[PDB]
Amino acid sequence: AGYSPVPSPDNTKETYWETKAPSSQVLGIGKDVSSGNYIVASVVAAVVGAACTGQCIPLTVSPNPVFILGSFLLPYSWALHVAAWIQRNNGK
Amino acid sequence: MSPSVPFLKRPVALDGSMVGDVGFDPLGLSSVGDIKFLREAELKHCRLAMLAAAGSMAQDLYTFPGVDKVIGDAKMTAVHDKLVSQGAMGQLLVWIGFAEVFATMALFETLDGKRAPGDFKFDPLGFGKNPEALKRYQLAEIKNGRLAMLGFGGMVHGYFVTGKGPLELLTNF
Amino acid sequence: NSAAVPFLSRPAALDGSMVGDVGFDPLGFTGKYDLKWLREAELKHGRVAMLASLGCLVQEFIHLPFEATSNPVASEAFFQVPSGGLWQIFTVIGVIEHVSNGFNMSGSTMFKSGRAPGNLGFDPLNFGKNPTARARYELAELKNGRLAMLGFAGMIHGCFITGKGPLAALTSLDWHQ
Ligand code: CLA
Ligand code: KC2
Ligand SMILES: CC1=C(C#C/C(C)=C/C=C/C(C)=C/C=C/C=C(C)/C=C/C=C(\C)C#CC2=C(C)C[C@@H](O)CC2(C)C)C(C)(C)C[C@H](O)C1
Ligand SMILES: CC1=C(C#C/C(C)=C/C=C/C(C)=C/C=C/C=C(C)/C=C/C=C(\C)C#CC2=C(C)C[C@@H](O)CC2(C)C)C(C)(C)C[C@H](O)C1
Repeated sequence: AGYSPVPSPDNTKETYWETKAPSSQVLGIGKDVSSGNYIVASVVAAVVGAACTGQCIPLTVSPNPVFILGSFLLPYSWALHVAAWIQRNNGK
Repeated sequence: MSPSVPFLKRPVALDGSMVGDVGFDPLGLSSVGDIKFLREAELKHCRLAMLAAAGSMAQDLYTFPGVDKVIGDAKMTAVHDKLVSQGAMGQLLVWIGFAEVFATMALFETLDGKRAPGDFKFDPLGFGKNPEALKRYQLAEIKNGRLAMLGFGGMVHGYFVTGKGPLELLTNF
Repeated sequence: NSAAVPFLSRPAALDGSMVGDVGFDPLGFTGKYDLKWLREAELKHGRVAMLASLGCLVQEFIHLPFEATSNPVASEAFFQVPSGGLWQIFTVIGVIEHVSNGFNMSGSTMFKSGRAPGNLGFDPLNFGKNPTARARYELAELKNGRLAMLGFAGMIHGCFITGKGPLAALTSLDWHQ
């Protein structure tokens, strides 16, 4: 009980949730984004990332930087669709 | 609502307070992040792009003595590439980086609420002392900067397509 | 709120007490370090740089009779001159630092005695008799020391690039390249 208080970063909120979905503070800067916005973002990100990955699957000695960058949208789309769910079930 | 896009709801973040606010955010990019940060970025882009457009025209019209020898027939990004080797772009980068470190301090102040976005207290000639004149000037600055972003995009991409600077292109087409 | 950077808040430490303060500390060094130590460092740098800039300018024109001391370029002179003399200068400078500070020469110990920053007691001719005169001079020492820091930096770098002395490089600017 004599342990020193644990320092945490500024503006650290309570994100623990036993509800159906988290509190939308889990999404940080994107907490106010709409569920429809997240859905469209996830679909667009998935399509663009899949296309840019296919444009690089037989990787050459000189891959395109824009295709490399856009390939990172496929992992991004997962987070986006998870957020869409969270924001749909948080009321938005 | 959304006067700009009449079939969409007014953006939640945009309440119409800021200059040049016509409720334009169809994709809802103001919801993500802080609107003060986005306004600082927008004004930075506005000023930089209108300087860039005026510079494109002025480089097309006039060139400083002895620059023709260094750059040959290069225009626009060709001039950029030619003078990176020379070192002019390096010096510009050094000095702009100095100014941008201080602008980083300014942005940190803005996010804390101390500084209005895009306000660096730069008013040597004293224009805008009168509040109404300052408001008019702010709206004109935002509108001209947006027009200039679009104009510089058009100029650079017209150079890409044709290889001709803005006014040299306009002369012949 | 800062006289020098009007779009930034005034540094908390800088309140106009010390001469030469125009509220210029954009990076917040004063908050992290002792302002007295910072001023001591500033004045030491300015004095060394003033002496250095005058040294380069006088060197390029006036030389000692010996060959080893006949290099118009200061950077090349540093290596042409005997190393024993340079190390003697180093040791004498170390002794002067030791004595002038009083052996208390550290962030925590230098100002235990309470001497004002930049005051090592060196006023042989007693030119500080008049308080008003001392004040303005105090600012000049600062302004001129800052100017000399920047000027000597320019001199040495322009001696690296051109390979000539300060004024020779200034007057031999290559306008046609
Ligand atoms: C090493 C030299 C040095 C030192 C120790 C100081 C110390 C001080 N100055 Mg500064 N000053 C200097 C050089 C120095 N100055 C020079 C050369 C100038 C002329 C431009 C000034 C001009 C000046 C003014 C006008 C004022 C001060 C003030 C102050 C005080 C408060 C600000 C502060 O904390 O600065 C501490 C600063 C440093 C320790 C320097 C840090 C350097 C960083 C780490 C790297 C810099 C790299 C490079 C040189 C920058 C350009 C990079 C480029 C390539 C992009 C403090 C006592 C204020 C005052 O009087 O307060 C009482 C004040 O109003 N100074
Ligand atoms: C008014 C201000 C001014 C500006 C802002 C400016 C900017 C630039 C830039 C931009 C970054 C470059 C890259 C550049 C390059 C060259 N300048 Mg130039 N310059 C200015 C003025 C003069 C004057 C008066 C002269 C001159 C010259 C040369 C020569 C020599 C070539 C050679 O002789 O082979 C070259 C290569 C001399 C010359 O030849 O002029 C016929 C000459 O007398 N410049 N100049
Ligand atoms: C604020 C302030 C000051 C200041 C200042 C300064 C220096 C202010 C400078 C303001 C500037 C330089 C404004 C430039 C605006 C340019 C625009 C809108 C360009 C549009 C181009 C278009 C639409 C285009 C195009 C085109 C396209 C796309 C295709 C091309 O083939 C050609 C074509 C042309 C047809 C001062 C000094 C007074 C002091 C005061 O105390 C503080
Ligand atoms: C302590 C004390 C006393 C004292 C004293 C003394 C001895 C005081 C001595 C003070 C001195 C020597 C001050 C020197 C300042 C020099 C400056 C500012 C140089 C700037 C150069 C620049 C900007 C430059 C440059 C240049 C560059 C970069 C590139 C070059 O190619 C061109 C160029 C040259 C233009 C006394 C004896 C009265 C006793 C009293 O009790 C108090």
